[PDB]
Amino acid sequence: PSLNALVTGGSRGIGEAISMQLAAEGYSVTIASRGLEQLEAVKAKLPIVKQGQTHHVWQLDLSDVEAAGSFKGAPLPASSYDVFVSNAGISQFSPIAEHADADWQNMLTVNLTAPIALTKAVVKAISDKPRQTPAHIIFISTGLSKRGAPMVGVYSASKAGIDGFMRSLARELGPKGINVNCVSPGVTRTSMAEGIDPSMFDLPINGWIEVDAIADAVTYLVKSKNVTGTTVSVDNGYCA
Amino acid sequence: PSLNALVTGGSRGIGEAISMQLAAEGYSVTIASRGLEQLEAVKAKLPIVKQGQTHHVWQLDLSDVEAAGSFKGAPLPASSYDVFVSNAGISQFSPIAEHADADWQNMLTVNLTAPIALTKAVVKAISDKPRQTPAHIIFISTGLSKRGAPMVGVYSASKAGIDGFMRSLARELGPKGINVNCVSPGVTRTSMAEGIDPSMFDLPINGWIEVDAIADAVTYLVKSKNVTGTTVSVDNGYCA
Amino acid sequence: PSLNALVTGGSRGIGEAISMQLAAEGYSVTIASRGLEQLEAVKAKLPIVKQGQTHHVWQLDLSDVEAAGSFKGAPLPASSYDVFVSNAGISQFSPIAEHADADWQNMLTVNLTAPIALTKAVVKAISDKPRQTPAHIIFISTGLSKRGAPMVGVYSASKAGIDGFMRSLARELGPKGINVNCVSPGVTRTSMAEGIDPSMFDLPINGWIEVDAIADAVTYLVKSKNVTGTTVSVDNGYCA
Amino acid sequence: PSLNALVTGGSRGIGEAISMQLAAEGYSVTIASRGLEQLEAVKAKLPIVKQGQTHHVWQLDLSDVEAAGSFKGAPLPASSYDVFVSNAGISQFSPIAEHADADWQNMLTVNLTAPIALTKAVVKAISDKPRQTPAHIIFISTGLSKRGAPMVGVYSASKAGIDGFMRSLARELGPKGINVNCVSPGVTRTSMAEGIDPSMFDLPINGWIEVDAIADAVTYLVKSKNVTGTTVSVDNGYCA
Repeated sequence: PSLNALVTGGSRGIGEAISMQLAAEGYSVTIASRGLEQLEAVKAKLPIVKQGQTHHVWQLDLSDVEAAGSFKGAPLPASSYDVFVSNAGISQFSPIAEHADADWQNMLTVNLTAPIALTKAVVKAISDKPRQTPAHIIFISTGLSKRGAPMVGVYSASKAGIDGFMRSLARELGPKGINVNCVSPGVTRTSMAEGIDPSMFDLPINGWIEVDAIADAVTYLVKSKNVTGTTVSVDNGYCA
Repeated sequence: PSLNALVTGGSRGIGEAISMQLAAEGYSVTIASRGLEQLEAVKAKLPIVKQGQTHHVWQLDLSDVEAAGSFKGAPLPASSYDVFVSNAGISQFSPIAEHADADWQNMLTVNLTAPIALTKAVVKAISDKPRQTPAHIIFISTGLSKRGAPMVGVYSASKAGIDGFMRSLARELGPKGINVNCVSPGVTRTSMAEGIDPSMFDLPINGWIEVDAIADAVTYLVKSKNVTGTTVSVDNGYCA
Repeated sequence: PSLNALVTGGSRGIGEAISMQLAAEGYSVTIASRGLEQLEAVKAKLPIVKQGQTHHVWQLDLSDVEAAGSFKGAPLPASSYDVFVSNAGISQFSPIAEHADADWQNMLTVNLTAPIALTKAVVKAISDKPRQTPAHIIFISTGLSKRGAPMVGVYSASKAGIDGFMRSLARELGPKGINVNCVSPGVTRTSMAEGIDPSMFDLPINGWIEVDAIADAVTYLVKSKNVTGTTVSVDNGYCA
Repeated sequence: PSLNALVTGGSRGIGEAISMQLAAEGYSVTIASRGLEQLEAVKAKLPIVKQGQTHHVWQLDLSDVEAAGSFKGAPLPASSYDVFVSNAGISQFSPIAEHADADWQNMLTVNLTAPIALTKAVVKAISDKPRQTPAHIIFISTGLSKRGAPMVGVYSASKAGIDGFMRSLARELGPKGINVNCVSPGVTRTSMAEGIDPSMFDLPINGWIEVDAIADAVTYLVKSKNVTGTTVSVDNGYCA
């Protein structure tokens, strides 16, 4: 009964929270990102609550679309996964006129192109497997994909892309028993919010969101059966 | 520690399941609707898990806006509530041209005007009360408020109105420590599904939604603190 | 060949501008609102650009749902109309807790209930008339129906309800040759914006919108035949 | 006084229609795409209505991001443009599990990465230029960016990405006198719709949309000054 979950960006931040909660719920968590020693440290702290439950690391750089799509170096085959949380990502703030090409192109690759490739691999491997209860693909998006802001043009594009991907995959994959959703965080207390503050946004709830709140939404989704094609916004009201 | 939750339409269907789950979580639930025999029956089954937790019935016809706004006959004052779930509603299916005025006007009053008056009362009563964590106002909407369909003009209008109200209230009330959201069901196995069935719709997930799936989303929201101004859709991909 | 258009709130503001543009385009315009002498003054100024074109006035108080729904006092029967622009409206700013019941209830009736009744009457009268090109039903909404703000709960709910109504009517009436849309103004230089200012909002385009710009969107829609179920937002980027 | 307009994909289909309309309105039109002889044929057919109006061709493959971002081979400097319509695009229908990588990657690049690069070049060149009325950037998106469908995962992602870009840029660039919007076509009678049919979709208006209808929305937007951050949907109801 321990099912496998793949969580990109599980070495820190929201992805580590997500991985922690899924482990406490009995999932066997594969965490994937670049920083191998950090992934090892997280893996060693993920709880073990069920017989058979095993956690894994995958050193994967999402700049490398071919590696992502081919499950290069992955500890388990793509066919093993019942849950895929696409959480890794990069944010860059710049006027579009001054945004260095190597940077925004890299961000688009990590945030959109590599997730497409990973999703394709997982879907190919699991579409026709029999299941009692739905598999789950969950993308971590951002309030910025739905409400525009200055200086985040390509970032917003990348995540809006994910949202459109999600909607269409939900329609495609519902009849195969795969449910597909986004969780959309607001300003969360992670390294990604170094140099920004919740007060620069027009927020109904004026403060920081903890990583726990984002993982709570993921856990809600993974436990659900009738939710697909949607976003769950955990954003202190930003998109209101 | 037992907080008070008001659930309109708590005597059957989705409202019964929401009441059962809030009660399991420790809330003292007041259920409000017309049918006194059925309200007493549900009250008797609501879980008691915390010392001091007690449930209540309120015989209330939401076509009487003045009774609703003044908490006429209520067991507790509006000031007592930390959760209000506005669930009661009527649905009518008709070409607009043939929709009897008395019918659509009563549906608009139950589904939108009465919830505005209830919400006013609660907000006036609780806005300045000190709270450690936010109070919750949660409206039960429908997929039809976001994606149009034939023969549901006024039903859609009433629930889209609720949505609009929700988003403005979330902006207004966030600084007062009240979070406001909608949960949007799809075609769920209730008395309202005399008339319609999941096959009439093009659904990513075929089949009926059970009432507890809708209540799961309400439960998730009540336990959250960083979610406001949103819809949680539990619709089998209807709005995807 | 002068087609007939009905514009509620034609006596000043947006509705006057809409009436002026449709008259310059050759429509025979019926302007409806409470101020009969004001309506007569506007009708006397509406351009006459071809033979057969005639304008008309309707003294109509949208607080009276039955008068609206029966076309009481209308100069032409509902069957005469090819274009219906639902423009008249009231806005009220208040904290929900302090919003006087007679005021918000009247605003809900003028902005939502009366328009449903007018729309029913028109649809009943023209649904089965043969048409070479589509008839148009166009509601004037507001950016606040899509992006929440404080102090506008019931105003927002009324206009969001119009949006929901529009989307369902577009689905119901497209196969009958009636296209149904909204135009959504932002802060426009009318009597409604006395005491507010474009600067209170967080606008990409920081200044006033002239009533001409709203009318231009209505003109575009009335000449269109493949646009239905949509909002055309003319809001200086409010909803961006 | 002929303003310049850049139209990608101006050799056929919607882009040809847009170029024709802008040319009849007095714009000097640069049409850009791969097929040079086809471009020259269209340029020869573009109306000349005004002294000073000149049309131009640019051979540009949007699979080459560096070419696009550098204006390689362009007839005029990026600083010459008052209107940029990003219309070129590719659609591909496939189950995601079977969607060839070279195909979906090239689609993403032509639909999203290369328009980002072009936009960057235009914005850098014109941001600080003095203007009496706004410049316009217009992206051609699709109903599929907003309402999911099976077999169009990456296509939808690419266009939803453009929508997210658009909303961010509208916020960024509004204060610079640049308005930014999308036009969203439905099933339109072009080479992209060979194989697909309006009857495969659940349409309020069951028929083909002509290219003229899409161009009419573009024309409306180019003549507007208070519209930014929005989509104009010309989709026969698809998104309703």
